[PDB]
Amino acid sequence: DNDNSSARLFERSRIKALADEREVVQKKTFTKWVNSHLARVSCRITDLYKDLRDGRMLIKLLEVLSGEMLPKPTKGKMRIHCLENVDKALQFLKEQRVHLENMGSHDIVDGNHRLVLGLIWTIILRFQ
Amino acid sequence: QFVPLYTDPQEVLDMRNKIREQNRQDVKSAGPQSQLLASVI
Amino acid sequence: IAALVVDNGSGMCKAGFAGDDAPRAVFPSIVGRPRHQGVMVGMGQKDSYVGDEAQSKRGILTLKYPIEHGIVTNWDDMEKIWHHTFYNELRVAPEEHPVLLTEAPLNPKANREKMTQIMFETFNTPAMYVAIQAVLSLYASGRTTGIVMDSGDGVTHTVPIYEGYALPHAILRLDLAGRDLTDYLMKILTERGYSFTTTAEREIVRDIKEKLCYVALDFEQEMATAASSSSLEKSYELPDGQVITIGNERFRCPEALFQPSFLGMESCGIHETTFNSIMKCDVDIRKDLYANTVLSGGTTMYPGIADRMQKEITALAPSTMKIKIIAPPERKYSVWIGGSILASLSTFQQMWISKQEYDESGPSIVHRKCF
Amino acid sequence: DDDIAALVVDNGSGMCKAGFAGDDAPRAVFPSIVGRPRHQGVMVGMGQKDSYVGDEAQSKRGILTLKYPIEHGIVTNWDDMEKIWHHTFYNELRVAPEEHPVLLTEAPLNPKANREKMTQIMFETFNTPAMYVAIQAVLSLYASGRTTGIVMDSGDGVTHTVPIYEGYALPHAILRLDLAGRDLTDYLMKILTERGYSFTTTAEREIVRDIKEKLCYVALDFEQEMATAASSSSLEKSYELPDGQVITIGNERFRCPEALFQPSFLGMESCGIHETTFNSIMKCDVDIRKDLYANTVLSGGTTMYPGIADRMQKEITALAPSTMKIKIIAPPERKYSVWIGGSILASLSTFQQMWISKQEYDESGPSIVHRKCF
Ligand SMILES: Nc1ncnc2c1ncn2[C@@H]1O[C@H](COP(=O)(O)OP(=O)(O)O)[C@@H](O)[C@H]1O
Ligand SMILES: Nc1ncnc2c1ncn2[C@@H]1O[C@H](COP(=O)(O)OP(=O)(O)O)[C@@H](O)[C@H]1O
Repeated sequence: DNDNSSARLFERSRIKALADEREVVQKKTFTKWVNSHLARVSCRITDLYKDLRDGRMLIKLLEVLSGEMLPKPTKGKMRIHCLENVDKALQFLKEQRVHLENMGSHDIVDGNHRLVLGLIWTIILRFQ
Repeated sequence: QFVPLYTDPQEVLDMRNKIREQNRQDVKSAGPQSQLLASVI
Repeated sequence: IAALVVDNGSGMCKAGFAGDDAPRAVFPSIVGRPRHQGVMVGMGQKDSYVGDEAQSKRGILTLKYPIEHGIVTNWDDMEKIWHHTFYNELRVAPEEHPVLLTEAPLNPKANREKMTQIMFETFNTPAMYVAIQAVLSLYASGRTTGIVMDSGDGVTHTVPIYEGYALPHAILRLDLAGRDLTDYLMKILTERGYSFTTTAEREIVRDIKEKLCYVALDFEQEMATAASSSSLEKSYELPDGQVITIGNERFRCPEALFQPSFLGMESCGIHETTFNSIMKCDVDIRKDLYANTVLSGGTTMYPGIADRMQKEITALAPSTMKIKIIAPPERKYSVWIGGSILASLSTFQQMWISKQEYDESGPSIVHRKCF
Repeated sequence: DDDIAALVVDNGSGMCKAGFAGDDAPRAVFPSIVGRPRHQGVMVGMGQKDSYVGDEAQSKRGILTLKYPIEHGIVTNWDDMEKIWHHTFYNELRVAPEEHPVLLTEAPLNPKANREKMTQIMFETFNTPAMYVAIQAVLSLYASGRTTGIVMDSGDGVTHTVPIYEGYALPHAILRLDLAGRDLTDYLMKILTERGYSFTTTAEREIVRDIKEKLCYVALDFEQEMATAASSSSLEKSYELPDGQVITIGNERFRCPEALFQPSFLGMESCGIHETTFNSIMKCDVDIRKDLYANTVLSGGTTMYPGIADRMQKEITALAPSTMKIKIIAPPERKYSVWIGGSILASLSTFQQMWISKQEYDESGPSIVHRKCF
């Protein structure tokens, strides 16, 4: 088990760190990029994972970037209404030839870090 | 024909020693960033 | 800019940047699709689940493997793994970086040509290269001469390397995978009274095999001790909360590696395959080959495999010969590490397949550019 | 030795069959159920009967709850199995168990404790001089009379495919599927709800089984038959309940057995029986496959649906390469075939060497069964 212990230590040290500084850098960079465009409608985000759960912030970001006007989000605070808002945002992204896989409403709502970061990166890279 | 004619195995050994030294030190360093994201900062 | 190293064996995918010690992303190579009808209006719409996100919701998916025995059976799925690797995990632009890919020794040429065509046409990579895994294992090990046996989920292969040269004579490719061991483990767990049929239950059986297995030094005393007493018994908790006891089978599933007669195959064991690959080489180089045996791959992570391999090779080898078995504690990722080293050499930058060279030569450039 | 004939007992999940060696047909065939009363008992002087087993458990099923001792080929309750064996030996055949040896059949892939407990029960209580345990699908090939072939046995508990070439069986190509007529009866009971008929008790399950055995068939083309059933009413048939009520099964007749070929109707992820047979064929070596293509043998009571052979042949032909010739061998006596094979195995002069003696059991405990048999 000593060999397995050394291997497990390698897993929980090296790969953890080599990911972890990368997403904590990219989170700040993406937050700055989104907040710069979102200043025109006078809306700020202070944490990337919490603010994208409602789906209205992503709708406003696509509102600023796209140039035309998206459908209304549902005026409700339930989980299913958040799923509606995120699904509407993903539908609008799908209509503009943007390729997304392993992307769903429940993934954004539940707060998966790497999938939210991948969605933001795809919007940055392909839409602008 | 695959390997270049003039090369050093000691170069490969020194290179893997340089990588393993950084593994031992465990210095934190982020990955490369795109130039498009370099523009926004 | 630093290149990308993408190790793609069957079952798991590893990805990272060049010049780094460890890969950034490690995730299984599974693509699942929902089989049950959805009745709740307003949920998320997902046609396919890729990678680790697929393995969380195993209860409503039919798991499938795009790579079988080192061969990509489904290319549309392989595109999904590659795209999820590039955009969701690494979140890097594919056209900004060159990429490095790994494969088994003996494969059809159509696999190499299709990887080159997909890697150039779809992702618009500026450069790419295809490297053999087992040679990269020796770069990770740190010796210019030795024989390496890479056994992973999908494939097992032995190659000897002398002075950085890969001898095509003694390359042996055995189709004794860890997935075959998982299927044998299911078949022998049927005897105790436990039945696993679905692919999610196959993943549970794989977790059982990884957590609770070992290789005995001698099989007969282990069987006699298992029959005599109940000291060699362990318990495992299923995801539904049911406790199962394995007992005898813990040293029976990996023993199929050394004796393939349990699985019904005709090929010899891994020790005999390594010995035969050693015998195929020249007489005067057998010294370094016997003294520098290297183990690699996730299949060789069972406890006690190194001592058993040393004993089995020593029995076959001449008595005057020194036998040494090298097993690094981090050998499972060693292949990727070798690739990173090969990606960071100054003289390797001359070896990249440029985009315009591919435009001139077609997909057949890969055969003349890389080994 | 000459006049003494070993008893042959076929023991499936649904029904139990028993007879003497050297006979073409079993003497006693009866369902394997054990029923117990549930209501009040108010008439004094009628006598006390704690348990009902066998055919006369079926006759008084109105006031009984019915339990199956064998589920999916596994003996869950052993006391009821002892009841069934005692009723077989004494009431049905009227033979002393000490006089003759006993031959038993079982599924290929079963837990070890089932075999050990079978050996322990047949030596310790019934006191038999010898006993042997064999596989049902192997005995089906004995009944067929050919050296080579692939046997697909489908009973009430389990379906299994074994290939045999030149008297040699391949253990790695043996396939087991937990999809039998038991689940088909449950599926028919589920799909009869949408026409307004409700069967819930264990007594009504026998009525549903009778409806399945009388008014079911396998369509050669599923979609065309569904279109025909939607277009016209010529496919409808009428059945009479024991209380005189009349029901019309209609569309369901070809939908209940269709779950054999498409298990997704039951929520199962497994493949169909045709795909299971094809996969069992391709798990063997290259050379024998042609012979395994030419001698596919059907067996068991589940394969008694009309039109099963044509659909199976069509599906296998679609899966197999076109240059091979595919035929399906289904004798009219395929419900009893296993038992016939047992008798053929029990009367051989060579097989007298292979009996498990009582002295060997006394020396080796119940673990002797794995070393012998198969
Ligand atoms: N800790 C462990 N102990 C024993 N076996 C393991 C362990 N981890 C993984 N394996 C086996 O190794 C296989 C993974 O091999 P891997 O090195 O990922 O192959 P590749 O990288 O070529 O895809 C798994 O299928 C599993 O059966
Ligand atoms: N004539 C028939 N037509 C269609 N199906 C039948 C017929 N007779 C029996 N069956 C099915 O077969 C089952 C009985 O199978 P059986 O031969 O008793 O299996 P085993 O003997 O292996 O237990 C019944 O439950 C029923 O579903």
